[PDB]
Amino acid sequence: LGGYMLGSAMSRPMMHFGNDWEDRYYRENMNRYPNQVYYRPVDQYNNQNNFVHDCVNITIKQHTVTTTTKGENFTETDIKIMERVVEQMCTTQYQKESQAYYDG
Repeated sequence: LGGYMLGSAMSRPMMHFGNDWEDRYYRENMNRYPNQVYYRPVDQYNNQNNFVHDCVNITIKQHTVTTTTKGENFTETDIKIMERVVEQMCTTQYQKESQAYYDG
C-alpha cells in the first residue's frame, strides 16, 4: 500500500451529516459501504485533520478499487457518504490511537 493499516470497523456508528438524503443513504447501504478506515501511525503527526486526510484517502482508495472489482459501483453520493463516516472515524480513531500513544 505504502505504510497503512486498517484500524477498526465501526459498528454501524449512527451519526448525522446534518442532511436527510445523506443520513438515510448511510443507514440503507452501510452494510455494503466501507465502514472501516486505513491509516499510518499517529506517531509522525500532531493533529487530526491532516492524518485524517491521508486516512480517508487510503481507506477509500483501497476500497473503491477493490469493491469495484468484487462487484460494486459507488457514486459521488456513496463517496460523500463513505467520506463522511470514514473521516469522523479517522478523526475518532486518531483520538483512540492518541489515547494509545499516551496509553491510558
